[PDB]
Amino acid sequence: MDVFLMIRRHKTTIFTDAKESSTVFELKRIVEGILKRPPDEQRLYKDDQLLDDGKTLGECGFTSQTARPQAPATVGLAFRADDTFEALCIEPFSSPPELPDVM
Amino acid sequence: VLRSVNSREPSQVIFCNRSPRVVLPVWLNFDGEPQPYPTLPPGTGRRIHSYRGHLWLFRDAGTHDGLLVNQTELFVPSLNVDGQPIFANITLPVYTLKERCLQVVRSLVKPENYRRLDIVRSLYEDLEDHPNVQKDLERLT
Amino acid sequence: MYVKLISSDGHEFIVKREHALTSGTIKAMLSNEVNFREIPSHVLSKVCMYFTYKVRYTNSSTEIPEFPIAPEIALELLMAANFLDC
Ligand SMILES: CC(C)(C)CC(=O)N1C[C@H](O)C[C@H]1C(=O)NCc1ccc(-c2cncs2)cc1
Repeated sequence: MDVFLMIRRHKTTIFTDAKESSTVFELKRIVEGILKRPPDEQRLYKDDQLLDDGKTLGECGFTSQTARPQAPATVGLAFRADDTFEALCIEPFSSPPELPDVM
Repeated sequence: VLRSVNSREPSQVIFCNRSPRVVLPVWLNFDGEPQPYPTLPPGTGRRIHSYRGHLWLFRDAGTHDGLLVNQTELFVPSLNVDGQPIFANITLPVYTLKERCLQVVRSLVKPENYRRLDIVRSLYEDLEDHPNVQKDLERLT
Repeated sequence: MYVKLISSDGHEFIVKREHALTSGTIKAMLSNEVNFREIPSHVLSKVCMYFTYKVRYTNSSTEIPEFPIAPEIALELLMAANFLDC
């Protein structure tokens, strides 16, 4: 079963999919292919929680009926610059304006 | 051109609304005029008597947004094999993002106020060009 | 194989090339990053979500769910979808 994701760090957002049975580490390989940083220099998060490499996306709560194509789940991403990992930071999207008087 | 064939051969059909919309079934009668029938709420179904060669299409009762039936525009009841009805499976199409946007805008703004929206003229025209059954009958023809 | 769509406010959205080629406008802007000076991120993220949605449910027997659009973003999204022809 496919799960649909936004892997997010700072102002970077990756839209991809993975299998419910796939591992956190395997997700990091996907990130490696895209952002050119190896898994050891990556941390993945669900909200505030640090994810473990060996756990499946299913165990970590990304299921096919919550991580949907039209409304995918967010996975936090943080990089290690050299010695220590940065703190998890996700820039929010811009805000929509006031609804026009007619709406 | 698009009319039901007056076959007089009964065909039982299950209208199954697997959409989130209130569905209006439309029978194209023998002179090509669209005849509306009672509506189906979301997720409901009805066993109905129709006829072989009859033409049906299905819309959103409120907005007339187009729907699919067994993956296509038109449903034509076929021969019943071994006392089993024909399944007519009514679903949402994959609307373009543009048309979907237009549906939501139409649903929030009264037609009298489209001109007050701050958008290029051509979108104002696209909003006023509502989904219409006669239009699609000409398109299908 | 991926492409980068950048919103007016700097957000960088990374999607599969074939998902982005949905849009004829983007196909043209590529023939591999694209900067959208009129599309804020709260709209472009929705555009990307639609790509995923279209690719998943185009020619599919599994029942199709409604693609959701908040009233707050509908106008802006309409403008973008019109420009992108998707
Ligand atoms: C020329 C007539 C309309 C008498 C021929 C006819 O009997 N028709 C035309 C179509 O084939 C359907 C059929 C008919 O009207 N059947 C009765 C019927 C009643 C209600 C309904 C529906 C009930 N709920 C949604 S549709 C469907 C069929």
